[PDB]
Amino acid sequence: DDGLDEAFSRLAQSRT
Amino acid sequence: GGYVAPKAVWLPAVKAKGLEISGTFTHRQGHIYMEMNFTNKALQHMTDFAIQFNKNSFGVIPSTPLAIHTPLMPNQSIDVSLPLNTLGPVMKMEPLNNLQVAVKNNIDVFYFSCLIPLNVLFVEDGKMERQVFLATWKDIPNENELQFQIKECHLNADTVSSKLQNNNVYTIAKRNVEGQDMLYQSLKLTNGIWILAELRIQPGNPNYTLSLKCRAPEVSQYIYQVYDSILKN
Repeated sequence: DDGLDEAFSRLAQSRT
Repeated sequence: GGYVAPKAVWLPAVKAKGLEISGTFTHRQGHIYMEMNFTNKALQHMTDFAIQFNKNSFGVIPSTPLAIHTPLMPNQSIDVSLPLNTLGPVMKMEPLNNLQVAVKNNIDVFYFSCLIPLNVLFVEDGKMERQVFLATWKDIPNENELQFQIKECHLNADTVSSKLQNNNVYTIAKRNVEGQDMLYQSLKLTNGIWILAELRIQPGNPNYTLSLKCRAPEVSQYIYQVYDSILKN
């Protein structure tokens, strides 16, 4: 919808 | 509704010439209340009740005088619902959520303290816009991040999000990464402070990992305490 799901997935990836 | 702790004795009758006060705090639709039970264990009636709060970290103060028309007789117990607001005088307290109180009747004045659970200070308009969340999480210094273990919680992500939303902690995004659920959450206090959270849930671990970012990181431990209470209850 707002397109931001990919940015949240990248944020999550960066912290695992 | 939101989480409400069971009433605890704040003023025991042994310390207050027969007056016992038990209490808790509620917050329904933004209205904060101190919900108390006053019991007269003594042999004389009690009248002329009033209450005062000392200045405190979040400026909590009663909205009205105490609601008590008639004498509280020996062995009688009454329920008292005291509306509060956060427009009062501010002084930093230790612990941060400590509230000093004076209650008087016709016999004496009695001073006591109690702890305000921080969740009753979570406002309804605490859902951060997504773009703003990403920018704020990046912008808040990484040295402000504090992590906590929520131990022996095994609720699934959907249940966690629902319980938290009922307490004005909003889930902004949920991602699954390397087989782990990552919940990105926001909440806002009555004094304008935002707290951002990442909650990590795995198959395997018994404990969830809560990471909190806040520009005033002193509040983070108190947020953890109430996360833990909400999810355990």
